[PDB]
Amino acid sequence: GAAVQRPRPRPGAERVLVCLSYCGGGTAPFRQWAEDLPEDVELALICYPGREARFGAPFARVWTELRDDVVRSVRGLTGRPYILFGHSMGSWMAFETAAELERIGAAPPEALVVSGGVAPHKRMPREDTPRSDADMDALVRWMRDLGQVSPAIAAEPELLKIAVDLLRADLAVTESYRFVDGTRVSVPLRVLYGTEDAAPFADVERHWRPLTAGPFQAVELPGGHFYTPEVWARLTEWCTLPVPGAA
Ligand SMILES: [Cl-]
Repeated sequence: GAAVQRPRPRPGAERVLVCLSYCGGGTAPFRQWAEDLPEDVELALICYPGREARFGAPFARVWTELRDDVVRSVRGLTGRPYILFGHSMGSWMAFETAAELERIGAAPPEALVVSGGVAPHKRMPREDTPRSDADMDALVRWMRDLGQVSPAIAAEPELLKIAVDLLRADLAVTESYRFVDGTRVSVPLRVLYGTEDAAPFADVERHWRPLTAGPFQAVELPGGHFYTPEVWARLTEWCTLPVPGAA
């Protein structure tokens, strides 16, 4: 598998927190989490192909291709206890990565933490997520309104064109995903979702619940798709907290 990024390696750690990014996203929004983590947890950031250190690799073109790239990277980590976290599309990717690790016989995560995403079988107004081949302005508007591009980047076409090409690649991958009815994990599952995001929290909580046979907890957090700056900065506290009922 491709190399996992570890901004603060911890050979002493007992467990690994593996983080998966959103559509058009890299490892950047998670790197600050390396400052806050208990020493028994190592931060491992998955970089999807085509961005950041992997800027020179071809984009994945379909969902299972991206999933299997993630699985090949995560599988070597699974000899130690690990937690799978993902945000927005990365929440669906974390769920499918957990399900595939289970299917292939790898050890399961200690917990799966899904953030900022509706349940995958309940895939949202069509106009509120633009198509991979929609007009560029529609893609930039969506990024801006979700907080995924800064004002400084949107102010400069030359930088924006890049961010947009990356988003188009990931939107095409996400459009090819279809949830398979009956897919379920057995691990503890924590759902994080923000009061001011697109879906009502009550629906996010209700529809993720059947996707695990294990312990379940849902936490309504302040703010929108990235919560509030203070909550985002502290989000690993929700990744390392045991799910009530887990071992
Ligand atoms: Cl996304």
